[PDB]
Amino acid sequence: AITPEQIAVEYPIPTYRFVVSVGDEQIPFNNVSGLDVHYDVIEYKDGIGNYYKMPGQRQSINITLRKGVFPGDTKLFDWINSIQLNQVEKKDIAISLTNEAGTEILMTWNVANAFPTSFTSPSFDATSNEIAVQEIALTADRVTIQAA
Amino acid sequence: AITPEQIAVEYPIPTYRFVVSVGDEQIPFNNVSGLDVHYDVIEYKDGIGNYYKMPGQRQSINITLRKGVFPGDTKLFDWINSIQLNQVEKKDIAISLTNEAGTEILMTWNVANAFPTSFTSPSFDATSNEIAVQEIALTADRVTIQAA
Amino acid sequence: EQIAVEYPIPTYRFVVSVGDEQIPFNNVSGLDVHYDVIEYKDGIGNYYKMPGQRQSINITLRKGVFPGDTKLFDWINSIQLNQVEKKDIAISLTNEAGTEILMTWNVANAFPTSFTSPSFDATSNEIAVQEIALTADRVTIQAA
Amino acid sequence: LCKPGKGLFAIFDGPTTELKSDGTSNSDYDPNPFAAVYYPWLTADWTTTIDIPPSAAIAGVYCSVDSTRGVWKAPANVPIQGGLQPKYPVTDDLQAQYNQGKALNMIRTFPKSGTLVWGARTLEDNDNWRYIPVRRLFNSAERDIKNAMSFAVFEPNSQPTWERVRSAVNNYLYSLWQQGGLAGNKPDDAYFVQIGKDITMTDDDIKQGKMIIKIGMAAVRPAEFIILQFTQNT
Amino acid sequence: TTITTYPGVYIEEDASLSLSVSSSATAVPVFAVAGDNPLISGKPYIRISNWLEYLTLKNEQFDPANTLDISLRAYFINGGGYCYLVQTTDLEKQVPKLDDVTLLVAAGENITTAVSTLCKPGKGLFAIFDGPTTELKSDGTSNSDYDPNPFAAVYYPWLTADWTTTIDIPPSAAIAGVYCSVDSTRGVWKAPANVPIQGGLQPKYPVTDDLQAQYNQGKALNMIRTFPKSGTLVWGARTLEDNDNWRYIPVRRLFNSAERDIKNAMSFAVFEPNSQPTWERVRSAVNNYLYSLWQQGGLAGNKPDDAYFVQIGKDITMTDDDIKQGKMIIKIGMAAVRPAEFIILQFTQNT
Amino acid sequence: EDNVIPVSKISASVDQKPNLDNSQINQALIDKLCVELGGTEDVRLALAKVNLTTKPDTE
Repeated sequence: AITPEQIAVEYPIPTYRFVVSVGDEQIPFNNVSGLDVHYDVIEYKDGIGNYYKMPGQRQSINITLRKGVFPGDTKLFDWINSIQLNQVEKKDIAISLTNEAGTEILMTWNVANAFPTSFTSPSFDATSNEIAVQEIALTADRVTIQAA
Repeated sequence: AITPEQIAVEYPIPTYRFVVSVGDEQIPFNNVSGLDVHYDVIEYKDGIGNYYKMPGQRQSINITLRKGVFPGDTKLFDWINSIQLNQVEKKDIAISLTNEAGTEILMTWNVANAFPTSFTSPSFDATSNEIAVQEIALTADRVTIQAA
Repeated sequence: EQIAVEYPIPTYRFVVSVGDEQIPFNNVSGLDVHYDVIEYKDGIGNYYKMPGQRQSINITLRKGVFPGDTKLFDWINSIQLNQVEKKDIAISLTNEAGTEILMTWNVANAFPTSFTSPSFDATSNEIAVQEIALTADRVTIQAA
Repeated sequence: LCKPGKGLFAIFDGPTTELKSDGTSNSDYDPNPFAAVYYPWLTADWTTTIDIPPSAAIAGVYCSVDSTRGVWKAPANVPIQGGLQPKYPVTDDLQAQYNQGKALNMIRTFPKSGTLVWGARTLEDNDNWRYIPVRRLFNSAERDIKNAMSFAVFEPNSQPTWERVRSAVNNYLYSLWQQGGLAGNKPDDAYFVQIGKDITMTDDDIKQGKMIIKIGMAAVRPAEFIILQFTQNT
Repeated sequence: TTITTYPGVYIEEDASLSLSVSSSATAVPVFAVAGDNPLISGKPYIRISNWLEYLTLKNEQFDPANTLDISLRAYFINGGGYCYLVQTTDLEKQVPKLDDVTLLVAAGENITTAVSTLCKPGKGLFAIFDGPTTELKSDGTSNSDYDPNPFAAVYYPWLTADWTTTIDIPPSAAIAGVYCSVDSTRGVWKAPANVPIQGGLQPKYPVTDDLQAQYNQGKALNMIRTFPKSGTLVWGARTLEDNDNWRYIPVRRLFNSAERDIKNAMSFAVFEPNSQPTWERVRSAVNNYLYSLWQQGGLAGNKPDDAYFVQIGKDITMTDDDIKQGKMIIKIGMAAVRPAEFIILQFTQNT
Repeated sequence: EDNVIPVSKISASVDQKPNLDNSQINQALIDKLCVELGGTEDVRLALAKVNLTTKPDTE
């Protein structure tokens, strides 16, 4: 006999219900990936057997967002098309795992200062039975995790 | 006619029941891998046919731990997020094959001075039917095996 | 002298309780225990076979539809994400009079996974029947 | 209030002054397996002229330990949050005189760990109910078992009701054992349940509508003393 | 320190010796003790499971000047399991009362009469004697005081160790542990020779090849010898009967173990009808055990039919009179593998 | 049935149990009995079809 509160407290969270916020706006998405933290490793070996291993410089973040094509929607391409030389408007990305109705937040992934680098348009295939899907790749400073 | 004592003494051990100790506390895990010992080979050849082969320097250990995402849990990301330049808390990891109830230990793997280098967050997929899984990669000094 | 013979219990003398209430069902099936088999082979001819991991239980319960009766659909419909109320199921084999329990099947932490509505057939004279399928943790048989 | 069958536990407070060297500072407490005493009182940065009673922080420590490790784990060897410092330092020799009989649990500071709880003993030095975890676990088990079988009221006092109650109690006990609360390699070594005529109830008991069940459990006891023996011969 | 008052960590600067625990089932020895030993006096027998239990029962520190404790230390160092302690005068009356006992060990005592009375065919017991305390005579007459018996073996010489001060460890104590270890590792059908002696126990007297030659026939003494490339080794696996059968310890021990296991296997048939179905079930059980033994490598032959046979039934092993008395008779034959004792190298130059 | 009394009072008792296996106790008791009876192989034969079971004493 297990009650829903026990499941909310102790059971692991699935990965299919989430909300994504880009800047000050919320945009539905189909797939988000690439939220990884990587450190380099610095080594130093001595002549008497000492082997020092320490963390190195933190690496940048590379995430990709996947979303279907909707009528009259060109927001992501407009964002990538506003680049002038090295000037682009950077935005913070927040991905939160929610409950079924989306009225509660379980865990949040915070991404700081993300700007687009690549944009992938759907491939037009006359034999396919899929939804047109666009991809966008972003580079950011750091990613942190906050537990609700 | 084989008694359970004969099975406990002579039969090989399965690989699905184990306990993991990180530092002074125990954390349940879904997958552990990378516990390998590697040595280099140094070769010297003579002009008359002598071919000397001896072990070289011992290599470092790189292991990965897989664990599901639980509500209110940020311990592994907190550990990887405490890195300041080359300073980090190094902990010893022990993996033990246990019996069904966990009241006995059959074989132990000991990992010395492990610190995190990479953290992988779950990939958010709106079509998947899986549990959110996080991954952490550690670098350590040496690994030894101790039998019960 | 006086050879004693005993016959097996008829299969229709059972009582089902879901949670803490007794629900009159029509058919219960799937109460099976399954273990995987782990095999290891040596070059000299050793062939080790041992039980592996126990599998989860799958149970299907079948009963007719009655006016003002939707407890099973209310149970399955209360699912929000991964949150659902898990109940214990107990199926007991009784005596002829139904006043004594002979054998008991214990099912722990069962939650619904699928609900089957009656197949509406205008050319049939049979009774409309609903079905539900549950996934549980473990089944245990206790002799009374 | 703290009497058998009521499922209540009391957290007392130790003396406000320094402990006497002869170990007579615990003589004002009635021996009771449902109570525990903690010493000394606590101070903090925000404290000005009074001292925080140790019981207030000990209740929160109990809550945190029950949430994290479960009620079967000793609520000792755990830090005191908020930077609360013990008022008086307690040495090993001082604790030695107060760890038997009517025992006072000590809040101590350690150079490598900080302020910790260093005691998990009740006020009854007996082979049973010596440790707080065992008594609290048994209280929790009694409460949960009583709650589980409350559905059998106004039902026939016959065999099927007893079978259903036994099924519910067995399910709860198996869940508790699987969580790690009880000891043993198999559930048969961990607990037993008895209910029925000529075992726990008689004809007169049945005629009065009384249902009686008996449950036995096995609990894991903590390790209190660690002895290191050093040699040189290697 | 020993008295624990406060919770925490206690530190002690003294530590008695500790030994690991080994478990075995086909070799449970009985140690004969002197009558003046206070530990054994007052009780018929005592069971010892490990070195720690013996020290706890003794309630004293280790004494190299005593023989029982040094014998037990040698036995446990070499990998022995649980054993029994029985006084020498009570051996004949107490040993048959124990079921799991398979070996008799003379821990520095005289057990000739007990061995003669107990080590008899069908009883499933093996004895380990001790050789002369002095140097072997060159004429080979040092074994003339031993009664010929296929159920006994003698080992020479006695052993010394670093912790030994004034007495010598009887070789039987270490030999029992060697038996246990070899049975656990390779099986009872493997010769308990060409194996090292643990704990750094050194032979008291060196034995050459010529000396061993005079003592490897008839009533044979198995020698503990040291080798430059290997160390201290057991260099003998012969019983006291120089016969085509039971010449080697492995054959006798394997047959005793097989007899015990087969007797245990069919014990379920008591108070059952003395008719054909019971005989069929007994034959099935015996055949299963024998096939398992052959598949383990205990027996010889390329197929099970070459390794063993089983006969049971009317006009084969039982008569009508035997059946009327409720007696079941079964006959089993087995083939054993004998070890290689002499290796001959013939060197030439013609190539 | 006419005299089926409803359940009105519920009482439960929880006590401590040793961490022991019933089969271990049964085997130890049968071994002690065999040793006391003489330990002869005849005794072992006579005890082949004898069942010894123990139950906790709630008293």
